[PDB]
Amino acid sequence: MLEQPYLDLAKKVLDEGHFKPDRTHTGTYSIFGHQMRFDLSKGFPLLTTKKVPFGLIKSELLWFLHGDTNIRFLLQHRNHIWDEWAFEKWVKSDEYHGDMTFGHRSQKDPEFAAVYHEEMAKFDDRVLHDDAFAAKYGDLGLVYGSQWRAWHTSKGDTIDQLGDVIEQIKTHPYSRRLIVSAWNPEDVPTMALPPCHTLYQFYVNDGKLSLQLYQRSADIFLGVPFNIASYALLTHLVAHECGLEVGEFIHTFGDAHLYVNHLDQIKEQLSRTPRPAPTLQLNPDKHDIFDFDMKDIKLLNYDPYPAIKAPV
Amino acid sequence: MLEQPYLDLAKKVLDEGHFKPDRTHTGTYSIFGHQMRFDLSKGFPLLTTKKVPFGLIKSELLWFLHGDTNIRFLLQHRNHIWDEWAFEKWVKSDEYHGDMTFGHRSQKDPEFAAVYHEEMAKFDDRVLHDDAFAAKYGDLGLVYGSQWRAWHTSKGDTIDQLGDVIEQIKTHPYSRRLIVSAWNPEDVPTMALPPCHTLYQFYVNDGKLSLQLYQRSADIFLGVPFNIASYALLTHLVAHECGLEVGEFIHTFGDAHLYVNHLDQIKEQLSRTPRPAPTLQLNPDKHDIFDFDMKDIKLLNYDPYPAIKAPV
Ligand SMILES: Cc1cccc2c1C(=O)N(c1ccc(C#N)cc1)C2=O
Ligand SMILES: Cc1cccc2c1C(=O)N(c1ccc(C#N)cc1)C2=O
Ligand SMILES: O=c1ccn([C@H]2C[C@H](O)[C@@H](COP(=O)(O)O)O2)c(=O)[nH]1
Ligand SMILES: O=c1ccn([C@H]2C[C@H](O)[C@@H](COP(=O)(O)O)O2)c(=O)[nH]1
Repeated sequence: MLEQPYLDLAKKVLDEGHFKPDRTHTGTYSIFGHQMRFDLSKGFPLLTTKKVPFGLIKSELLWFLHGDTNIRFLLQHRNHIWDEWAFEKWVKSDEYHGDMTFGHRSQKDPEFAAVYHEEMAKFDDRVLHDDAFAAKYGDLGLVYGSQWRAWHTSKGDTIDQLGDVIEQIKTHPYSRRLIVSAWNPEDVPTMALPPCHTLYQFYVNDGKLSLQLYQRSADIFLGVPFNIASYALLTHLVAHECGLEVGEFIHTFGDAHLYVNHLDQIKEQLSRTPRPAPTLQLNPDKHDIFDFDMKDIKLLNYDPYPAIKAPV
Repeated sequence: MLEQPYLDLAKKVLDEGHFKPDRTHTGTYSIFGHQMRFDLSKGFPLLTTKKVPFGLIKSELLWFLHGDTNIRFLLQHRNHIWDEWAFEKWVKSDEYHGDMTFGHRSQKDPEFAAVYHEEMAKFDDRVLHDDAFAAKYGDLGLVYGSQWRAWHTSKGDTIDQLGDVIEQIKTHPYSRRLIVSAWNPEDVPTMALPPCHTLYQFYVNDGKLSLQLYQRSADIFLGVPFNIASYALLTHLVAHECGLEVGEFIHTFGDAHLYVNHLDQIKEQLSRTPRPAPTLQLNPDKHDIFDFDMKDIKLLNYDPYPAIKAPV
């Protein structure tokens, strides 16, 4: 089935992954160098064996395509994926007045949830409405929207990296230079998340357009379900904006790890029988994907198994 | 055998690669997304089925480790690999006095060879001796020595990208951030070769150190034999300078192509029976690899088949 390379990659890390400590002081079971491919013409690979909310994928991808780095856009699409990183520059802030030394304390103490949630909804709210606050605690700076569409140049000017390569696909469909990169050597030593999705490159041969991701690091239970979808989505969109048909998404990993928290959750997923894969319908009369809205992308026939709850 | 993933990757591009035009207006047979791995503890993968001069590999890698971008160092190690790109800024030069509109004309007319060679040895020579000329026509600027060790920062300062990550391996052997990148979005639109070896990242688990290459583009007959060696060499060196043992080299491709010139040459190679793989002996009392010289790296027992001549 379309999603079987995931299940395979989750299995193989179980069966032969070696133990590895991490930045997080949770353990992991880990492998270096893996490649799964997905023939995007046989359907769309939103995993069926575990529910992955496509709505969350698309808003966040449309955030990136817009060159936006503000938690606000996300927030009016009921998308909280990036919420904690904005809250953090808030709880540290010199003018903060409310105790969140906070992610390490989610499950850790239930009575935190109350006043975490309270102080987190009290902040989401005020990003939504109060512009000064939003401009200040809601803008995440150097996350994929800037790297892709406004990469901070050395002359202080700003490069439209992704736009430029789409022109380049329109124009020189065959070059092997069709690279968008999110790895800024100038920024990775001191930056909240050095990007996991470090690079990708497009490729065109005889009608179809494919994309490969180099992902330096992959939480296989939480991160990879979303990650595969966002980047297969990206491929379709560009295929679309360029009039090409879609071919492959290739997912390449450096460190592909299962957290030790996630051991039971994965085995459970692994008993689930995957279901026929949904189809993606992009709106056939709009092409300038920098101009897509939620309704321009629709997912026919996703029939997932239930979500499996997971210690981040 | 150690080199069989090459022979496999050359075979697979024959048997199922699709036709593809290129920047060069030669044809190619081409595939997107491939991964071969090499267990560096079972020997060193200098291909045995075709002669690849290790001397050329090491001088050029020591050029890179030095942060050098001048054809001169290379030239005093009898290494002409990078020669043409320096000659080019010479033949264009406003003060040039000798007709080379030149690579498209190698085999094209034999009587060119005479006066190409003549005008090329006349230039190599004068890089070797005349410093002003060398500082000017011999320095290639933005090739791997600067990206790796002096990456041009936006404050006009210069980042020691590779040095920094080696410290980081010494210091945080487990992070999945151990990335050196050679892709400068600010520079790839107007730069002679946007780099083929776009990225790599190191990885450490339980004693061994591995490296993965993302190569955007690979001439499978000419480029890949050298490429695998240079990057397996890099892995050993860093394993060495960090006291780790060596584990894997993983070679990841975007566009892996066989030129149509190279069709006969490859089939021939494919009849050759590979031989047991040489061993690499790094000098066991020196560790600061930014300080290696040719004699600090030795190759026990390379027993190659003859070189196969090839239209670049
Ligand atoms: C799965 C995926 C993919 C891309 C980006 C993200 C995620 C994700 O789960 N999160 C995420 C969502 C929620 C929380 C929390 N709490 C922490 C991280 C992402 O930022
Ligand atoms: C194989 C390999 C690897 C890395 C870098 C290089 C090569 C190579 O053959 N050349 C090369 C050598 C000679 C010529 C010519 N003439 C053109 C290109 C490289 O610059
Ligand atoms: O889109 C994402 C973002 C983050 N992670 C995970 C991978 C790692 O387990 C974790 C920590 O990041 P690093 O240690 O690799 O920096 O974040 C993902 O899986 N997918
Ligand atoms: O180390 C190298 C450098 C260049 N090439 C080849 C790959 C392509 O066939 C050719 C042209 O480069 P691009 O078209 O990908 O830019 O150079 C290699 O194989 N190895």
